[PDB]
Formats: sequence, C-alpha cells, structure tokens
Amino acid sequence: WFYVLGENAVKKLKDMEYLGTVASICLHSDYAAALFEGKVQLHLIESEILDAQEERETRLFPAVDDKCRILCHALTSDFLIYGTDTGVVQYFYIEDWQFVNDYRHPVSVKKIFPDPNGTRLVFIDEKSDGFVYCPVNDATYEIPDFSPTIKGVLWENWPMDKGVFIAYDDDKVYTYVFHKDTIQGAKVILAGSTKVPFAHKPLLLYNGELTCQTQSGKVNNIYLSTHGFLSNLKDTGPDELRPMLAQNLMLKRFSDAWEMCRILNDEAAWN
Amino acid sequence: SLVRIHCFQGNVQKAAQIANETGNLAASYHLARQYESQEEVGQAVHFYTRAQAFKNAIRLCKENGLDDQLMNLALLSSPEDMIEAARYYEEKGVQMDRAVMLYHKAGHFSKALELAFATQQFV
Amino acid sequence: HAYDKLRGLYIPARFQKSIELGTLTIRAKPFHDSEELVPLCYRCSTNNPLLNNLGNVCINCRQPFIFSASSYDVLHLVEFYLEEGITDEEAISLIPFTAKLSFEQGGSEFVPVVVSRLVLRSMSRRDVLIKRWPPPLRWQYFRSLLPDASITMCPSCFQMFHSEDYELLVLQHGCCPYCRRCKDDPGP
Repeated sequence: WFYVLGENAVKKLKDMEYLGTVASICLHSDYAAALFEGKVQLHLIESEILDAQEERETRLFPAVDDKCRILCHALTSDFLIYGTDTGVVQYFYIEDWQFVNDYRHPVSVKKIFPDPNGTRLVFIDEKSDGFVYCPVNDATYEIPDFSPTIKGVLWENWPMDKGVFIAYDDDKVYTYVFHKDTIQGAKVILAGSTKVPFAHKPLLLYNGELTCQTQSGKVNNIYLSTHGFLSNLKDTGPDELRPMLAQNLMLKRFSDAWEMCRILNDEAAWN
Repeated sequence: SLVRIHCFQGNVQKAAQIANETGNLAASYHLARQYESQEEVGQAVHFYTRAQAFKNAIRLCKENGLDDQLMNLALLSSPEDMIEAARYYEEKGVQMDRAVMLYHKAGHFSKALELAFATQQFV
Repeated sequence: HAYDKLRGLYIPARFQKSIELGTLTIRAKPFHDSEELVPLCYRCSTNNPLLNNLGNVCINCRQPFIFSASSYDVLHLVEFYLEEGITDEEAISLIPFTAKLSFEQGGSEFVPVVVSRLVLRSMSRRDVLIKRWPPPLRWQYFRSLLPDASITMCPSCFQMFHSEDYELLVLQHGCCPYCRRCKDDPGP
C-alpha cells in the first residue's frame, strides 16, 4: 500500500499485488522497487495515463530472463541496484532506462547498501564478508574485521564525512571509513565500535549521531564512540579536543583543527 | 543589458525608447537584430544606421530591395562605398540616375561621363 | 573521458563534490557524442574526433585549424603560401585553388598550399585575408572557403573572428577584445 507525504495531509494512493511473497521494497524519485520470487519489479508510485511509454510504468529484473536469482536490491535518485545468487552486481539507470555497470563476485551477493547518490556500495557475500564496491572505477575493497552477525549498513549524510559508513548487528555498531584519495591508494579502515542498547534498530546516521527505533515504537539518538569529541571542548580543554584534532586532521577539516591547535599552544601540536 | 532584458520580456517599445534616448550603439545594434528577426525591415535598418553598423544595414537593404535606404547609406558612407553602391544600381540598370549622381558626388568624372554616355543622361 | 582524466589529477574539494555527482550522472547517459559538435576540416571535408593525439590539426590532412578568437569555432579558412619569385606587393596587385585542395589529400605529413600568379588572379579580395606583420616577419595569406559567412580580422593583432561577433565585441569593449585597439585609432 502506497501513501503521499503532502504538507497538509497524508493520502493513500493505491494497493498493489505481486506474483509472490515480498522479501523487501525500496522507494526513490517517482519509483518503487519490490523483491519477491528471486525477481525484482521496478514501477512508478504514481501513474498518469496520458503521454508516457508503457515500458517505463513497470519493468521486471533480470530482464533477459537469465537463470540467476536476485537476492537483494536498492534504489537511489538515479540507480536501481541489485545483487544475485551468481554473485553478479548490476546497476540500472532509471532516467534512460538501461543497464550501466556489471560486476561478478566469486560467490553470491546476499545484501547491498548504496551511499546517498549511488557512487559507493557496500555489499555482503555468501561467506558474510563485507566489501566496498565503486561502480565509477569498477573496483572492490574488502572491509576489515567485518562480523558475520552484521544485519545492515548505513552511510553518513554529513558533508565532511562522505566516505564514512557504519555496519551493525543486535549488540554493536562498527564505524568504517573509505579513504578514496591517499598516496597509498584507496582503502577501507575500521575507526571504532559503539555498543547499541537492546533491540534498538539503526535508521539514520548524521554527523556521528545515530537515530535508532526502539521496541516501544519511539526513536532514540546515540552519539557514536568515534564522535565523543563533538562535545564542548573548552570545559575539558585538551581531553575531548585531542581526539577531535586527530579526527578533523583525517577528515581534512583543517579550519577546525587550526582553532584546536590555537587552544593547545604547543609546538608539537602545530608540527 | 536593459534593452536585452526588456527585449526578452517582450517590451520592445520601452527598449526602443531607451535606445533612442541614450544613443548607445550596442543597444541599438541588439534592438536592430530583434527587429530583423521580427521582419520589420524599416525599424531594423534605422537602428543599424543609429548603431553605425552600415554593412548589416547595406546587406538587409540589398536582400529586401531597399535601394532608397541603400542610397542614404551610400550618401552617409565614403566615396568608395558610394561607387560600390553606384555599381549595384548600374548592375540593376533601374536606378541609373542614382548611379551617375553617386559617381559625380564621389568626384569620379571619367566613369560618371562613361555611364552618363551609356545611359544618355544629357543633364 | 573528461571525468576519467580528472581522476588522474589533484582535484580541489569544490570540484571533487561536483565530479562525484558528474561521474555517476554521465555514466548513466548514452555512449555516443552529438554529430553537430564534430569539427569539419574545410581543406579535406573530414569530420575530426573531439579530442585527438596530434592536437589542433586535422587527423587526415594535418592542416592547422584557424579559430574564431570570440568563440573558438574552426573558421572555414585555409592558409596558403606564395610561389617562389612573387613579392607581397605583387601578390596583392594580382589578388583553381579548390582543385589543389582536392588533389593533396591522404598524405603522411602536412603539405602547405603553394599558390602561383595564375591562381592569385583567379581569387577575389573579398575572400582573402592577409596578416601584414612588421619586419622581420613575412605576410601570411588565407582563403575563405564559404564567402557567404563573413570573417573580420583585427588590423593590430591579426586575430580572426566572425564579423558579427567582432562588431558586437568591439561595441561591448569599445576596442578589440584581444589587443585593446579602439575603433577610432588610426593604425601604425
């Protein structure tokens, strides 16, 4: 069942029936993507009958009717993305209605999680191993120390931290950083771990603040342990500021790191 | 830029008022091109002449057969361009009075005499 | 191809943000370039690829491209050279050409167009541009291959333009945009 999020009221649009039990559904732009019988249906949320091509109202994947089964999918501002039992990851561009990247992993791809644009993906394989995939250069980077208990992944929405993501299970969140541009070449690094209260489910990451759903239906916010420095530095002086400095150096936020070194007034901190 | 934005808004009259009052050559040129696109040949030639862009006005006159406005453009131009205009009339054969007048006003008596002989213009 | 070349360079953060979105949003689009953008060589009538390893020369005849200093469009001009024993003043007094440009095509290196007294007599002064450099430089001669599309050239810096662009730029700036000579200034 689909609903419009208008400013004054919420309106039910329609109900839709699929060919089998829906495993998951994703929404972006005017479009929804639903996974059921090991196949994905992409479709419009709103149909106006005049002046559109019928093949753009809905499409089924994989569209060639190959023997491979889709196990997972995601939807961005531009791309339908999905992963298969044959280990294939595919990008379909929505505006020109065509495939645009294809990668094959040695084993099946079990789950996928794009950044807010689609330019980085995290995928989890049949061995529960996590990988960052960059469709823009077709490269894959193995995520270090990735726990097989991980249920999902969220990317950071804050502008200084575009390479930051988190992976989570029932007990913990792990904070990861993809360093793209460095002299050693691109790599994924574990920055730390944060304990999650019982049965809280992560929904949004923003500036190291993690919004979680509780068993009571309410939301609750958790600041990541990798972000404790965001507290007011002046009252502990160096103690919250030194981990701020280290992180702001690594995030290239050097205008913040300058004010921190001004507070320390140490020839070593300037060096 | 005022005439450009007024022309874009469809207010061509206010643009023309600004171009007339200011005397700006670039504004008069732009306005002339808009009038050219609207096929208003007389206003286009006027504003090209006000912009001192005699060559565009000459071309637009030659394409529309405005031999009268070509004569005004010739009489405003140098004696060489008077002779080139005389030659354009001499090639048509219809305006041989303006041709001989322009050769005589340009001071080129040999060709004024040869063409007045050829056209039997005794006056 | 331009977004893949950018990834070989040290991109600043403002451009990096736009380039991440730009890389996705192009790779999404079709895999071809619009035919209307592809530059014609006017000497050999060959369509040239939008970037090439030889630079600002035709891939077929190796003719150097001549560009409008307003817009950097290729100008329907071919540079030509006087035959031995003709002076610059004699060449102007004299001022078949297309039949040379059709013959010389398909060679391995650039060949300059060389022009005799008979071919100079067959030209018209309306079609020919002459760069009157100060000594020690020799004068350079160019033929327009589309007389209906007018070209203008600055008498100070010898930069070449479409005539409408040059008149509009001189009206905007009160002077030549390249060398700042005013329209009312008598030449050297």
